[PDB]
Amino acid sequence: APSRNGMILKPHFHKDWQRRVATWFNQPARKIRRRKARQARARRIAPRPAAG
Amino acid sequence: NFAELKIKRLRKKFAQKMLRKARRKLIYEKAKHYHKEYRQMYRTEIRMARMARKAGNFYVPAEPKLAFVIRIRGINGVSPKVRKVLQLLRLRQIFNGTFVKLNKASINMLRIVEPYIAWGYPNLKSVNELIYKRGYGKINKKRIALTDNTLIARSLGKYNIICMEDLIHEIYTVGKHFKEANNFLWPFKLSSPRGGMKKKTTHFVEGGDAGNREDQINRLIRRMN
Amino acid sequence: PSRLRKTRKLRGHVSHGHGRIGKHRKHPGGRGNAGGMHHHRINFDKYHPGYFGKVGMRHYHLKRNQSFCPTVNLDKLWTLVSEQTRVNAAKNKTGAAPIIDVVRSGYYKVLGKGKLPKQPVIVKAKFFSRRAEEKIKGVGGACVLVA
Amino acid sequence: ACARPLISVYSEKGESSGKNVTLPAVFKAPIRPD
Amino acid sequence: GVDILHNKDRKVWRKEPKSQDMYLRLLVKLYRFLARHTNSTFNQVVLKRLFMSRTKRPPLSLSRVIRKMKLPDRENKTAVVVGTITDDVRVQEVPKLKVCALRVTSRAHSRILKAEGKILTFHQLALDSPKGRGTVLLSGPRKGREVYQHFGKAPGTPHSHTKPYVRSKGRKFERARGRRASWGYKN
Amino acid sequence: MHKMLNTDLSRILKSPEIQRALRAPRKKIHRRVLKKNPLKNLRIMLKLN
Amino acid sequence: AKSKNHTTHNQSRKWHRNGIKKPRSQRYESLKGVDPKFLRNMRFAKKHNKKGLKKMQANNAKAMAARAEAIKALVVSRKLHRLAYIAHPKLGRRARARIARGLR
Amino acid sequence: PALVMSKGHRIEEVPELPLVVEDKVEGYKKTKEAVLLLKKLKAWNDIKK
Amino acid sequence: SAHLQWMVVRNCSSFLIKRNKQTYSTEPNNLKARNSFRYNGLIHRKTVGVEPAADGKGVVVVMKRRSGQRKPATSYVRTTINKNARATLSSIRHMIRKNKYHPDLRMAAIRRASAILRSQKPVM
RNA sequence: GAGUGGCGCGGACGCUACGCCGCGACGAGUAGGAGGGCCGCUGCGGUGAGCCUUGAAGCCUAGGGCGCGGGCCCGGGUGGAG
RNA sequence: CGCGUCCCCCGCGAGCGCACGGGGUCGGCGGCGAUGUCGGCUACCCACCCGACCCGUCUUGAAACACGGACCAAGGAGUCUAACACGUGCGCGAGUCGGGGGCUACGAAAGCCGCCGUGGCGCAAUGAAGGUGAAGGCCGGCGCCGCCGGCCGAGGUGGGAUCCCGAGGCCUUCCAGUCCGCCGAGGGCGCACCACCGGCCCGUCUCGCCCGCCGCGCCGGGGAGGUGGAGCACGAGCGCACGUG
Repeated sequence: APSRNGMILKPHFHKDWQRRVATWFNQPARKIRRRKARQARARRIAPRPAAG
Repeated sequence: NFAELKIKRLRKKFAQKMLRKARRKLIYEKAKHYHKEYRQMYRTEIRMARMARKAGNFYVPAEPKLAFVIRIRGINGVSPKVRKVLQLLRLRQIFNGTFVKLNKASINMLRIVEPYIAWGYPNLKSVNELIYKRGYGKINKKRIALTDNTLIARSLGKYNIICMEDLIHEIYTVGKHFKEANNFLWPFKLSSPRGGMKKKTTHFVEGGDAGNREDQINRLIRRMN
Repeated sequence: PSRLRKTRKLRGHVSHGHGRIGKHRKHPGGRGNAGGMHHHRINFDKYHPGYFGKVGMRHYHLKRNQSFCPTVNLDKLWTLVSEQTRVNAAKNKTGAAPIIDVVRSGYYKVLGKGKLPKQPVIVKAKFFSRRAEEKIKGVGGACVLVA
Repeated sequence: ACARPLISVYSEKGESSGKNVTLPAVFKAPIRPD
Repeated sequence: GVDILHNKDRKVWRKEPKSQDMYLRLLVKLYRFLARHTNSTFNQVVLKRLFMSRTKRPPLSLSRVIRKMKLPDRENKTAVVVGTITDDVRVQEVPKLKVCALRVTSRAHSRILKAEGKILTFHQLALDSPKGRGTVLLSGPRKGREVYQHFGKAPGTPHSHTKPYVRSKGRKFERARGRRASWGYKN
Repeated sequence: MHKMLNTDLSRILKSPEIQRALRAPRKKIHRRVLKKNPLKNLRIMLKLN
Repeated sequence: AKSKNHTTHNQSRKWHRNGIKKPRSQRYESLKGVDPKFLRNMRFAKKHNKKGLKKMQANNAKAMAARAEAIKALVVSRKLHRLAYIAHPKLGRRARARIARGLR
Repeated sequence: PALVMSKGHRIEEVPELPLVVEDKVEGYKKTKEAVLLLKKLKAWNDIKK
Repeated sequence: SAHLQWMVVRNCSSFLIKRNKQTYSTEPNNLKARNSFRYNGLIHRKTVGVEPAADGKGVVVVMKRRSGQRKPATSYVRTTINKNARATLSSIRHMIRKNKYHPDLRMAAIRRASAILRSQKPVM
């Protein structure tokens, strides 16, 4: 119930959203993995440009 | 070489001493002149009354200029119009007293609070003991006790009220600067009446203590002061 | 910080700052934006006038890239080009005007808000306001269009 | 103040080498515990 | 029993800053002293302003200090701002000014010192003028914040030109029933 | 940037620049003073009248 | 389950807490609601005040010129009164200096 | 050193507060060399603490 | 400066010890041993210390020199005074007043020195 | 206020300026609000050259006390590793 | 209560001392003290006088013949996330922010990028939309001209904390006479902010002429006066943290 002058606002939280909450504790582990797989690719192409 | 500083700083010290003595003499002579005035005021009211009786006429004396209003009823269950007037008279507490000058605008403010106040026409001696014993000056919005004249000379001296006696003269003989000298006084924190009240609730005329006690406020000031 | 919060001070009370008479019940006005035309009409009228009803034309596959037209006012026109150009133009005798490509700095339409300092300009904009053009001409300048 | 004094460099035996560094301006930055 | 209302007996102003920053809190010690000891009412106003919130001492633009020191009988005078001095990019010529500010923005410093100007801090202003003589004390606009557009008479209440709190502005975000004669009524 | 450049407000406040432009310190302490009566204390009465 | 219908009982007490504010009677009230045909003309009367600026500014000097010649061609007891004169610092310095010299 | 001592660092014997040592110290490989250096700089009573 | 690094140290120093509604400073050159701007012994350019001797007998008076103040190992110049009470207290009075060296610690230093001399005196 | 003219080597206390001092008035309180806690619990970063098998925590206590109170500190008993 | 001087009516003397004098001192004393005595306020028990109904709760009203509670231990109830608003703290400031990506034990941290600001939010609004999109005056070339140029050029009134000038004046057996400072009649520039009055932008309506031109048109642009706008009128925002709703 609206108190006084405030923003009229509609949260999209009516579905079972807590089953599908993607957290990002992977983030630094992902970045380490992508960087190791990028260095590992760059070493396989010995003379060739690493970027592609 | 200091001999001139030493001598100069002693002359300044001395110039303020002779200046005190001159003020101390003025304050002495002002009070001596006031003693002469109160004699003549008291004696003329007799003199006028007598020559009227000698003729076989009447001398109706002046309706009094100066009342001493004491609050006799407490803070609980008071009408809004009565609340407002009692706090315009600075009677915000039971057995608080203020000097009020009588005119048409004041007497209709004292009938509007009649049940809640006991007022009269205070004596000269009533104005003395109230200003001496109970006299607290409102100095920098603070209730400070009138222990030296220079408390009264620093607030009221611009109205030529430079001592205790000048204040008493300005109240009793309702002067041109009565308003400022009376607002300078804090409302008098009086004690409960010793020997008791007759009856708080009812008016003085019907054997109570509320309303106008013309000569008779001075019996209760001496009781409460 | 849970220790700075109000809940800590309300240990030992009873109602927890929510009323002894009108209990803290769950949803006693309905949930969310419920009753905006009924029991909450005055809030939605006093504070949100226009909330209910249709107005204007639908535009189905609106693409915000088409209507993209970032605007620069004349008052900040000389910030697009280095302060060296503003100095050296006023010094140099030729009457030669430095070119301000409004599109390079990342604006399309030149609007005419402020006083423009009295030296010639060649503003290469995509669009111009009328007043924007008049000022550039008035100072003694050109308005080049571009695409 | 503004001034940056002359900071000495100590040898492995804990005694002052002839070499000096001018105190970097970082060490005269404002101290904010806030 | 005294009939007093204690509702307003506590005055709700600042005795000190809410901040724990020491450099401000040393400038307060300096102006605690100067305010009460000097007879100058300037130092009272500076001390009072060192207490005030970020929002109560808003930023004064270079161009207002240009403008408010262009005023007659104000030449060779120090512009005192208890807030911060921001650079104004839509001003070309900047004269030589004497400025006191808690903060001057790096672009405004450059701009003032290039025009043969001088920048003081409150510590220097004390040593330069203890009683704050030969000063123009200025303030930034306090109704500058967007916050103040939402304040006053509620929108949907006739002759209120008060910005509503709308999620996002468009042609179907609070334009209908309380806004037009067509869609019911207009305030 | 520094909010103040001379943090030493020992040296600031006792500088002649500032020490010139003060009023004198009111270091004399004034405790309350007891009321004495009209008719009771004779020389308290003589101090007023 | 009948209840109380209407009262105005505590209301006069509630109104007087934050005072009953008389409206903030500011000077120069707005010209809203003043008749359009008159408000049109008054706006024109303000628009053309530039016209009679020279006629007005020169006429201010002629009112000052009348005043330039109008300033040019213009040019209780005995003891208490005496003791009040001696008592107060400024006017009674010499009266008190003689009391100090009188006791030599 | 006012603030470094207030942090509790035993630095009484320490020659200068922004203690700066040679670039030879980078080339140290044994802890025997590192421990010996702190005895000479007189930072060791900070480790002993 | 002193006034700045007081505003850092005033509450959060290692030498600071709050308990039993009392505040103390265990700093190696504070004479009244109390958390105070004046008495703090790390923060000023001029500092008077008074400690008992390296032996059992006498008082050491720690003057902090004017010059190397980023230089802790040479900043404090210590002088042992092992004399009779009246002359130990006199030397400290002369050091502080007649060098003008932090002359508002003149009496705290004497009272401390007096209480150290009392301490290293055999019990009855 | 300032410039040219007519012997004995001495003096309490203070000012954690977020401190210290002075003077005045005042003090009901539900729902409720706000503030300050050197009130208390558990963990983390710092810190106290902290404490502790010459006895930690816990517990008991007609013991000695402190604080307006939340609480806390000491004594004595028990206990055995924080 | 010296007198050197002024005319109507006829600038510092030295001591001492007493105190109804800016909140109590005594330069007065006397008892008692080792196995029965002293102190210990609080705490343990007991007695007596006065007061004194049982808490929680809903309630106009509870000791209620209203409900819950036999007793004790331990557990046990405004949380976290998202959004928003306002307040506050900090950084930078017409900007601001890497948060995604990338580069280089604690470290899954921290540091760095700038041709990684893509992008967000702010810097411009207004209209349903096509769209349009935020000061002018004066002096001349042809008492009034479409446009030639010329120069100063972002309002006005009122109240406004602060500052500015300073008629006069604040003392040494005099009187000139500066420099330093300070007070002040009166006079000003006036911050923010408030009210009012103008102006400008957008929509819309009314009246009304006059410009423009690669395509002279059911074209384009301008004016005056009302009116709708969440505008302009020498920026305040952004990020972060905390509080409250």
